[PDB]
Amino acid sequence: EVQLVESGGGLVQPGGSLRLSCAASGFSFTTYEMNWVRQAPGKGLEWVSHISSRGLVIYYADSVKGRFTMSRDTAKNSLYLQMDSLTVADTAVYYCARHYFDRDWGYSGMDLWGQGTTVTVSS
Amino acid sequence: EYRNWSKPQCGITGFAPFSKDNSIRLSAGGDIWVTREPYVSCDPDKCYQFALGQGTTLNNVHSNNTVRDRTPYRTLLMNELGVPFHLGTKQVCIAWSSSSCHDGKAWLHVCITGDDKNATASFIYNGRLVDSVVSWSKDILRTQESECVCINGTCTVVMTDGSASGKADTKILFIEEGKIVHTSTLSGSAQHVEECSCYPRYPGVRCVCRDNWKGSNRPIVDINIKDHSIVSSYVCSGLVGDTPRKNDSSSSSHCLDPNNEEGGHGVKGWAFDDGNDVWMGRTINETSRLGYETFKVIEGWSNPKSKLQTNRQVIVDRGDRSGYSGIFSVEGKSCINRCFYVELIRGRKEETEVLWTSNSIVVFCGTSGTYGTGSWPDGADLNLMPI
Amino acid sequence: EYRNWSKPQCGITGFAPFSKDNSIRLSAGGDIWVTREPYVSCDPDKCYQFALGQGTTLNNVHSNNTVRDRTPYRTLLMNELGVPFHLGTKQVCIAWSSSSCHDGKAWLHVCITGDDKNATASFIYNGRLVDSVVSWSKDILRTQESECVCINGTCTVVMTDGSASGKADTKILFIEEGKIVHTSTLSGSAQHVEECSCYPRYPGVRCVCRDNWKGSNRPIVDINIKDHSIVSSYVCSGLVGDTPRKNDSSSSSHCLDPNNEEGGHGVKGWAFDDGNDVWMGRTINETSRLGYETFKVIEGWSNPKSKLQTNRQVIVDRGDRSGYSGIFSVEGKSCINRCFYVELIRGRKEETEVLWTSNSIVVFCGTSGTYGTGSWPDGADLNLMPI
Amino acid sequence: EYRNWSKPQCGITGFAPFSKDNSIRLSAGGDIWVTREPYVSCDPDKCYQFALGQGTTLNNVHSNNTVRDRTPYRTLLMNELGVPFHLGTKQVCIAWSSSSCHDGKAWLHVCITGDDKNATASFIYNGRLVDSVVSWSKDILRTQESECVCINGTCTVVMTDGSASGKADTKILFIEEGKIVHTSTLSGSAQHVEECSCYPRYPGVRCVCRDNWKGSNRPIVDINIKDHSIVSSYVCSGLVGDTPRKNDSSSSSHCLDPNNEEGGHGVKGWAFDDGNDVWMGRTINETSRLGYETFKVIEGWSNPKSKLQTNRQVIVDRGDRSGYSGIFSVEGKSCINRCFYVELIRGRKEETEVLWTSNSIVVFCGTSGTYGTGSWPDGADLNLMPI
Amino acid sequence: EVVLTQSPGTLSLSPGERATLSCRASQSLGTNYLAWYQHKPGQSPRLLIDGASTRAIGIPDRFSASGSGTDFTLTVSRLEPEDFAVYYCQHYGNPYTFGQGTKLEIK
Ligand SMILES: *[C@@H]1O[C@H](CO)[C@@H](O[C@@H]2O[C@H](CO)[C@@H](O[C@@H]3O[C@H](CO[C@H]4O[C@H](CO)[C@@H](O)[C@H](O[C@H]5O[C@H](CO)[C@@H](O)[C@H](O)[C@@H]5O)[C@@H]4O)[C@@H](O)[C@H](O[C@H]4O[C@H](CO)[C@@H](O)[C@H](O)[C@@H]4O[C@H]4O[C@H](CO)[C@@H](O)[C@H](O)[C@@H]4O)[C@@H]3O)[C@H](O)[C@H]2NC(C)=O)[C@H](O)[C@H]1NC(C)=O
Ligand SMILES: *[C@@H]1O[C@H](CO)[C@@H](O[C@@H]2O[C@H](CO)[C@@H](O[C@@H]3O[C@H](CO[C@H]4O[C@H](CO)[C@@H](O)[C@H](O[C@H]5O[C@H](CO)[C@@H](O)[C@H](O)[C@@H]5O)[C@@H]4O)[C@@H](O)[C@H](O[C@H]4O[C@H](CO)[C@@H](O)[C@H](O)[C@@H]4O[C@H]4O[C@H](CO)[C@@H](O)[C@H](O)[C@@H]4O)[C@@H]3O)[C@H](O)[C@H]2NC(C)=O)[C@H](O)[C@H]1NC(C)=O
Ligand SMILES: *[C@@H]1O[C@H](CO)[C@@H](O[C@@H]2O[C@H](CO)[C@@H](O[C@@H]3O[C@H](CO[C@H]4O[C@H](CO)[C@@H](O)[C@H](O[C@H]5O[C@H](CO)[C@@H](O)[C@H](O)[C@@H]5O)[C@@H]4O)[C@@H](O)[C@H](O[C@H]4O[C@H](CO)[C@@H](O)[C@H](O)[C@@H]4O[C@H]4O[C@H](CO)[C@@H](O)[C@H](O)[C@@H]4O)[C@@H]3O)[C@H](O)[C@H]2NC(C)=O)[C@H](O)[C@H]1NC(C)=O
Ligand SMILES: *[C@@H]1O[C@H](CO)[C@@H](O[C@@H]2O[C@H](CO)[C@@H](O[C@@H]3O[C@H](CO)[C@@H](O)[C@H](O)[C@@H]3O)[C@H](O)[C@H]2NC(C)=O)[C@H](O)[C@H]1NC(C)=O
Ligand SMILES: *[C@@H]1O[C@H](CO)[C@@H](O[C@@H]2O[C@H](CO)[C@@H](O)[C@H](O)[C@H]2NC(C)=O)[C@H](O)[C@H]1NC(C)=O
Ligand SMILES: *[C@@H]1O[C@H](CO)[C@@H](O[C@@H]2O[C@H](CO)[C@@H](O)[C@H](O)[C@H]2NC(C)=O)[C@H](O)[C@H]1NC(C)=O
Ligand SMILES: *[C@@H]1O[C@H](CO)[C@@H](O[C@@H]2O[C@H](CO)[C@@H](O)[C@H](O)[C@H]2NC(C)=O)[C@H](O)[C@H]1NC(C)=O
Ligand SMILES: *[C@@H]1O[C@H](CO)[C@@H](O[C@@H]2O[C@H](CO)[C@@H](O)[C@H](O)[C@H]2NC(C)=O)[C@H](O)[C@H]1NC(C)=O
Ligand SMILES: *[C@@H]1O[C@H](CO)[C@@H](O[C@@H]2O[C@H](CO)[C@@H](O)[C@H](O)[C@H]2NC(C)=O)[C@H](O)[C@H]1NC(C)=O
Ligand SMILES: *[C@@H]1O[C@H](CO)[C@@H](O[C@@H]2O[C@H](CO)[C@@H](O)[C@H](O)[C@H]2NC(C)=O)[C@H](O)[C@H]1NC(C)=O
Ligand SMILES: *[C@@H]1O[C@H](CO)[C@@H](O)[C@H](O)[C@H]1NC(C)=O
Ligand SMILES: *[C@@H]1O[C@H](CO)[C@@H](O)[C@H](O)[C@H]1NC(C)=O
Ligand SMILES: *[C@@H]1O[C@H](CO)[C@@H](O)[C@H](O)[C@H]1NC(C)=O
Ligand SMILES: *[C@@H]1O[C@H](CO)[C@@H](O)[C@H](O)[C@H]1NC(C)=O
Ligand SMILES: *[C@@H]1O[C@H](CO)[C@@H](O)[C@H](O)[C@H]1NC(C)=O
Ligand SMILES: *[C@@H]1O[C@H](CO)[C@@H](O)[C@H](O)[C@H]1NC(C)=O
Ligand SMILES: [Ca+2]
Ligand SMILES: [Ca+2]
Ligand SMILES: [Ca+2]
Repeated sequence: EVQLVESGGGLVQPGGSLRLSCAASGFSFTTYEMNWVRQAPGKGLEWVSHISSRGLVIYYADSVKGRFTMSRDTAKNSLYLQMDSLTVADTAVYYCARHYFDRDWGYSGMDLWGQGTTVTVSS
Repeated sequence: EYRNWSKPQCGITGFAPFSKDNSIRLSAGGDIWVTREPYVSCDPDKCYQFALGQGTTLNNVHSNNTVRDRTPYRTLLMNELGVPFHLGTKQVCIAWSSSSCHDGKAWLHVCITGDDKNATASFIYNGRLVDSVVSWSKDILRTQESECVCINGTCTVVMTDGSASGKADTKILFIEEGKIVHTSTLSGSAQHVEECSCYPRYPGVRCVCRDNWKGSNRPIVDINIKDHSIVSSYVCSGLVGDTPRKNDSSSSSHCLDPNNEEGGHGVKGWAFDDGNDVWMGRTINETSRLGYETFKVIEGWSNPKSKLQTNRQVIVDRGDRSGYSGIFSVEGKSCINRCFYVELIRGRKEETEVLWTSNSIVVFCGTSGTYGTGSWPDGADLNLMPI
Repeated sequence: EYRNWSKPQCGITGFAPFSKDNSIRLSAGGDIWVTREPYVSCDPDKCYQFALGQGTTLNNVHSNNTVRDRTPYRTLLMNELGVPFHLGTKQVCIAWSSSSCHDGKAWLHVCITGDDKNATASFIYNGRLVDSVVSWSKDILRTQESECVCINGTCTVVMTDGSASGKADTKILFIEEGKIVHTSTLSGSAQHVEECSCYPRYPGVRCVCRDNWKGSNRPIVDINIKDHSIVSSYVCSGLVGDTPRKNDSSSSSHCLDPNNEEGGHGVKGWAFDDGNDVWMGRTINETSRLGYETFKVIEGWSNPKSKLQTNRQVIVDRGDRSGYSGIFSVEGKSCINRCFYVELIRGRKEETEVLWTSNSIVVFCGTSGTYGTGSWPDGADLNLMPI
Repeated sequence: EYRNWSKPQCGITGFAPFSKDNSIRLSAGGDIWVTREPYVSCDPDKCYQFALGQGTTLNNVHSNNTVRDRTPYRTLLMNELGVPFHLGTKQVCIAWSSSSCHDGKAWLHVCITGDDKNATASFIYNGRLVDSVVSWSKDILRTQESECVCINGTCTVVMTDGSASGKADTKILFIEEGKIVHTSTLSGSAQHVEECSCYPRYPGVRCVCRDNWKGSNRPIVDINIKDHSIVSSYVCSGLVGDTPRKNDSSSSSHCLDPNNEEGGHGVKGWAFDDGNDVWMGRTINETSRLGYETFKVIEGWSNPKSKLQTNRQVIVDRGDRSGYSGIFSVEGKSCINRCFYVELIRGRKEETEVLWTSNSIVVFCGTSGTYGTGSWPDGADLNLMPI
Repeated sequence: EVVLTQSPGTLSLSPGERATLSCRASQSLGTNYLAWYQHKPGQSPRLLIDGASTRAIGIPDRFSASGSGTDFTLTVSRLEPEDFAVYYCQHYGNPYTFGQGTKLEIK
């Protein structure tokens, strides 16, 4: 069975760093596009970042741009989010999701989602 | 022994029915491969059908969610034209992209498989793995999905690598007995080139491709099989053949450049030239892959601004599903005939009453005689077939 | 007409994908033989796949508890490379051990069946039962489980008889048109020799075997096809290829003797030499048959104490099941190419959600061009397949 | 081009395993013909298996109550030796009795079908219906149920017509390219002759038949392929081969006449001669068709009262089911080899847990080398198979 | 950008009538790169509609969607107790953007 498991969510004082780590089982990142998506407490799903199957970071949300770094290890099938200079607005539930780029039809849409990991900025 | 395609082109007034496989109808009872992206190619004796199978049959648990195109399990299946892809089908290489030639002596298969970043193209000739190439642009390496063309033992394969909407590196590979003897980078006015339908326009090869980035007209690649010189342009007819495309009244070509009209995606198709006129085929619906019609545009290969049609045929009806189509040439007694195949796609992402995606094929060939009307859909009823 | 393998060895920088059968995925829907211990061999035209079938299909009541290896019902199945073992497969002899040659004129099959104490090897050439031999050590008579090699019509088969952990009598049989013309007892430094992967290193045959008694390095048997003189040694590279084996940080070899490291059991595998370097393949997991990688050890055929890899490839992933692998040589236009096959085992004794055991095959061939990355597992989902 | 069988007979010390079809085991999953009365015959290249199929598969509603032998639906099925009778099997004539030759140029099929009173024998050569004969005795016309023998283009077929327990008219038909050129009435000391196993004992044909009326020894028919002169006698060995038969200690033979011991019914079997000794095969159980053993009786072809076996083999275990067995000869490089086949019957009238009757085949060939022990039953478990 | 305005901020209805959810587009966009998701609190988001007209694998038949250019709509033709959640419309072509949501509540 395919599954995505996020881990790394924790309290961070403002100005800190946390690394989130989404582990994938049942498929390879070498053929799927991977996404980080967040829901702020009280608000709606925001697309944080997107990485291609070919390894390039196509997008970073304007707020996260310059502070977050998204990467992947295709040997362990892991996705990483290095968050630096965390502000209180970045407290949220984080989600790793998966979609596809088809040669014929194109981008498909996020069909596999993780459990989620909570990142809370305190004081 | 070698094949040189030296004869003239046969007089074509239209196309006559040639073959039908009824794959989906037989899949309801019986074990039939789940395929897509088919084509046809002929050795000097008979004709063969090829497809990219998803490594499973249709009445199978593994048939669920087979809409993807790049999996480690897709292989290239080859039968004689007419024999459905039953469980005795020989699968001739690991490939999620493919192309195939016959140079008059042995079959050549170009098979692309592997990771999306680092992909491998194996060149198999006469049952040997003769050569191999890696991605140059470190992207989805892909090829014609139809037959390639050999002249005097030198076969030509068009391979694209790079972004689907942007500048991609397209190369033309000249292969001799499976060994790549030369490689020419694409040069000319065609910006995006994909999934080319090539035919031997002696003394060279002419390919009509798809523009998946900025045009609804089709690109043209003229390969000089001898000097290895490439020329690129666009199909000049005012009735463009890609889909999505604008309605007949509002369409336009440029004969050199993309038209910048509804050019976001496209479908693999074909076209060839009869003097100044162009024989072409496209889907009847301008936005979905529904139906399939072929016709002739008068002065369509030389004049943009021509929308005069004639000799129209309806191969598949307006409300019936079609897909990829392509051309292949057959050596006749005194001339070279042009045939085409249409892929009739059925299943998920457009019909949500099944969990699988598969295709059937319908094959027509040009004729100098007369012909009637008809419509040859797939015919499968998915409301009764197993999910 | 005879085959003499006189050409040099092709320049090998790596291996490119060549074939995949998808047997287990097709077995979920359709009638496919239950097999194990496969291999590949080619006549001068095309290539064939062989397997030892358990006398039943997978969606069968008789598929239950097929983990045994010696039953009166196992036969040798032969198809063209690519065609899955459907019900039309020709089973060419009664055998629970087997090997196969093509001398350029006709196929040779060595087939072992019978009681563990008595056991008979039938030598079948050109569709005739030409010869037969009985067990010499009155134990489990067994053979290469891969292709044998013929040079000038004289084919060579390595057959072992005796204890798996102890001194066993290994012989090399020289066959001419199915008739055994000579038999040489094994002599040299290799103590236990089993399941050899042989290739024509003109002017002779070189076999890389498994040591199932006291070593995790592989034995080497050099057969002089002419003088019938046998030499034995061990693969000298510091990165040993048998499984179970010790970790790369602490593994050793002797280049003459077993290393006495994790040598209790083993797996059938291959290796060959490029000058002083050794091209080899092994499982990625050091203890279970999980994954499969091939690479090149620099000065590995000449020096124990070399652990320098290069040109590593991952044919099957770390978490995907593999099994027996072997080598076969293909005569090219100007040189001799080396290919290998990997057996992907699925089912009981390692996955207890099914009652059967079967295998699929994945075939790669050496290339002088470039290649990418990938992974080609079996792909079957046993949670959904019938038990 | 013609086949004349001129070479000597190969030195035979025993028989080695050659083939197994596993028909019943595969029938549990998959579509396999319901057959019975099989045999084997070889053209100068490879060997083929024939059977009389009941016009249905085993997992079929029509498989119910297929113990009859004479229905309008039985046809003659032919595959290569080894390929199971799947749904792609070519059925070569309408027949509930059959025999088959290969004269070195084309196949000859003798096929008997029709009413029990007025029956028709069609002679088919090279894919043409060349000749036809009607019943002479207006009874169940029947033939060898195994291969016939051709020498210099003249093939010979033994056909019986009349009462099973009484005087029946047996004839030997000499056929040339499908046309019956001569017909000799049987003459000699053999009273009842049925289901003959014939082999080319150059310069003639020697057939060992069954006595279904008054003997448990087997008849012998010596046909002079040239003078068309027939001689008849009985197998002279004291160990008789028919079943039902008396126990070894209390059995007898006459060399000329039926022994009048347990001669009521019988089973089709074989025997041939090595000098004065006789190589023979029979069921292990003396009353039921259970098991199968072959051995050599010393001075058994010339001396009755001889009960001195040697070189005994157990082809099918004593507790397992067998049936019809027969001989066929294979032209070797320097001599003529003798092989036999055993039919392993499974199903109704002896195992009442299924409603069908079918068979599997096991094939052995003579060898000048050594051999071991074993047992190769059918292996089907009828408690779990569909009824 | 293409702010997607999901039109009904909260919808309350009874288990068994129809529910028309709207998604507005600031500027016209390719009508095949829009999707509809269901988020139930405590559960991960689940994709319902793809390409603005294609139901996903496993989604019941109740939900269907339509759209073109700036207008998009999804209707659960006959509601069920479970189908009460937040609904997002997403544009997964360039420029990437989500919606704010519509909450279906039992009333
Ligand atoms: C038995 O079978 C035969 C063969 O299958 C059929 O014959 C074929 O019939 C077709 C259809 O009539 C002929 O197709 C040609 O169509 C051209 C236009 O195509 C029309 O359909 C398309 C798609 O719907 C529209 O795009 C076209 O354009 C329309 O809209 C645009 C604007 O977007 C306008 O600008 C257009 O004017 C249209 O409004 C068309 O509707 C058509 O131009 C072409 O013209 C021929 O016929 C017209 C009159 O119909 C003549 O004036 C013209 O000069 C051409 O005349 C030749 O052909 C006719 C036979 O149709 C001969 O009688 C004349 O002597 C002359 O040779 C044509 O209509 C196709 O050419 C034709 N093929 C043959 C004959 O080989 C039979 O119909 C079929 N009969 C049945 C069903 O029993
Ligand atoms: C696109 O596809 C191509 C083709 O498939 C890929 O190219 C191949 O890449 C592989 C992997 O990098 C190359 O494999 C080689 O690995 C050798 C060591 O084996 C390693 O794996 C095993 C198993 O996991 C480990 O046990 C080893 O680890 C041990 O040693 C390392 C370091 O030594 C320690 O860190 C470990 O803890 C262990 O102790 C290894 O990790 C390796 O020796 C080999 O060597 C090259 O690189 C080293 C420098 O790192 C050089 O010293 C050496 O001379 C070689 O340098 C080459 O590369 C450069 C640049 O290409 C060339 O310019 C030179 O001419 C020379 O060729 C190597 O790393 C494999 O060789 C390579 N094949 C080819 C044909 O290129 C691409 O990776 C892939 N890219 C993608 C994914 O897009
Ligand atoms: C590995 O495989 C090989 C090949 O498969 C086996 O070798 C074969 O073994 C069988 C074993 O019996 C040999 O069969 C021959 O059987 C003859 C018939 O007797 C048997 O059948 C009758 C009917 O079943 C039974 O009743 C017998 O039992 C008794 O009853 C009869 C009378 O009813 C008595 O006569 C007997 O004494 C018993 O009371 C048996 O089952 C048998 O006559 C024949 O004779 C051999 O031995 C006698 C002495 O008894 C000699 O006089 C005679 O010349 C034969 O001796 C030769 O063969 C032996 C090998 O067995 C050599 O060592 C001698 O040098 C000499 O050459 C014999 O028993 C069959 O011949 C043999 N085939 C070969 C060797 O090719 C191995 O057994 C098997 N081994 C393993 C590990 O399982
Ligand atoms: C066809 O393929 C799809 C995609 O794999 C299958 O849908 C998925 O099915 C699995 C197994 O049923 C679902 O996992 C589930 O997890 C939950 C725990 O949250 C558990 O309660 C369920 O019993 C199940 O194990 C998975 O979520 C579901 N996913 C999707 C995308 O719908 C489907 O089962 C296959 N259908 C058929 C008919 O073969
Ligand atoms: C062909 O397509 C064009 C659009 O490219 C249609 O033209 C528009 O049609 C609508 C509806 O009639 C009008 O509201 C617009 O004012 C038209 N705009 C343009 C750009 O002309 C045209 O009507 C279509 N023709 C047919 C017959 O379908
Ligand atoms: C071409 O195909 C489209 C589907 O992409 C058709 O559009 C449908 O039209 C009917 C009304 O005619 C609507 O009820 C459907 O909602 C539309 N969409 C779908 C997805 O079914 C269109 O009519 C077809 N015809 C042409 C020539 O545009
Ligand atoms: C390689 O295997 C050796 C054992 O052959 C490992 O060495 C032992 O490792 C454990 C755990 O670290 C230690 O407690 C022992 O003291 C080590 N003993 C020896 C014999 O050295 C070694 O750690 C393994 N190396 C790796 C990198 O996995
Ligand atoms: C090689 O395979 C073995 C299985 O033989 C793996 O061992 C498993 O490791 C995980 C933890 O990593 C344990 O939870 C399992 O209990 C282990 N055993 C089994 C049978 O699953 C091992 O991790 C693999 N990897 C290597 C390189 O040793
Ligand atoms: C072989 O068969 C004969 C019968 O043909 C058996 O001889 C009879 O056996 C029974 C039981 O021992 C005696 O009651 C009879 O008196 C015997 N009659 C004859 C005709 O001799 C003989 O015993 C059988 N031998 C074996 C070893 O089974
Ligand atoms: C030969 O086969 C017969 C069956 O025809 C066997 O006879 C059976 O013997 C057992 C006891 O040994 C009885 O319980 C059965 O009732 C018998 N009949 C059947 C139909 O099973 C006989 O034992 C076999 N053996 C020989 C050599 O005669
Ligand atoms: C092409 O080949 C044919 C037959 O092989 C030959 O007759 C013809 O002259 C060739 N054409 C050219 C241009 O060489
Ligand atoms: C094809 O072959 C013929 C004969 O060799 C030659 O005359 C002609 O130039 C060739 N044309 C090519 C290379 O396309
Ligand atoms: C091997 O055979 C080829 C062709 O049969 C021949 O050209 C070559 O000389 C042979 N090699 C030797 C060493 O005899
Ligand atoms: C094979 O035969 C050829 C020709 O007789 C000979 O030259 C060559 O040495 C032979 N090779 C071997 C090693 O048998
Ligand atoms: C039988 O045929 C072979 C080859 O056809 C021939 O050599 C032999 O002499 C023939 N025998 C007789 C007796 O004519
Ligand atoms: C068979 O044919 C050969 C050649 O014609 C002849 O010598 C021989 O006598 C013939 N034998 C028979 C049995 O007819
Ligand atoms: Ca386009
Ligand atoms: Ca070992
Ligand atoms: Ca009798």
